Amino acid sequence: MKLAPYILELLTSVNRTNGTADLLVPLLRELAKGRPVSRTTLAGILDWPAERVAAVLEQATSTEYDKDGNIIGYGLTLRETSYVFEIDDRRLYAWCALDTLIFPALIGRTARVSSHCAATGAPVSLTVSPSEIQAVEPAGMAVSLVLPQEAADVRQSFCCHVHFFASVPTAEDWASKHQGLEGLAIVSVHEAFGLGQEFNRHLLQTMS
Ligand SMILES: [Hg+2]
Repeated sequence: MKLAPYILELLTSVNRTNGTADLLVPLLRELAKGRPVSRTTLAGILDWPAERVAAVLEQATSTEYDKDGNIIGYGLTLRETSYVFEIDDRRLYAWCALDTLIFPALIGRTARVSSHCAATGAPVSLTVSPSEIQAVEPAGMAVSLVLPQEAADVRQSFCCHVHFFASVPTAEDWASKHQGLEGLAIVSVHEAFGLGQEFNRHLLQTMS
């Protein structure tokens, strides 16, 4: 239940260059409107030249673009994933279970989150607000964690192993067949949410 290593490594992998955190929050808030985000829109919000925005994103290897070259994915995405993340009347998606717990606080909006247990396929859902989770169904929902790798693409090294599960026992049974996953751990969705809070606290402190 010692979570500092996860926080530290996730911060290091997310914070590739200066301005990343300054860029990320407004980007998330724009994406949350459910439409592709142009680099010029970001430039305007931030008061940066579009050239600088381009510089930041260049380092964010996993960033998803549409056929128009607009941003459609950076943690929160318009491209379908296993993690549905709805704000108001807009269906968005997230790259992993932990993202769904972290983003509402950064966006400042409540999200309806839904997915399926990675071990059993059972539907899972909850409401995530910037301060708390509610309507956790099933109530014993769990999350898998692994240790992020600093220089690797965050999706292939972290996101793809961070799932929701129907319960802790179910997830632990699943985990027994997943050795070599560095720092693989099962926590309750509540502990994962608390992890997200500490992550956010450290991330926001690095903003201008
Ligand atoms: Hg993720």
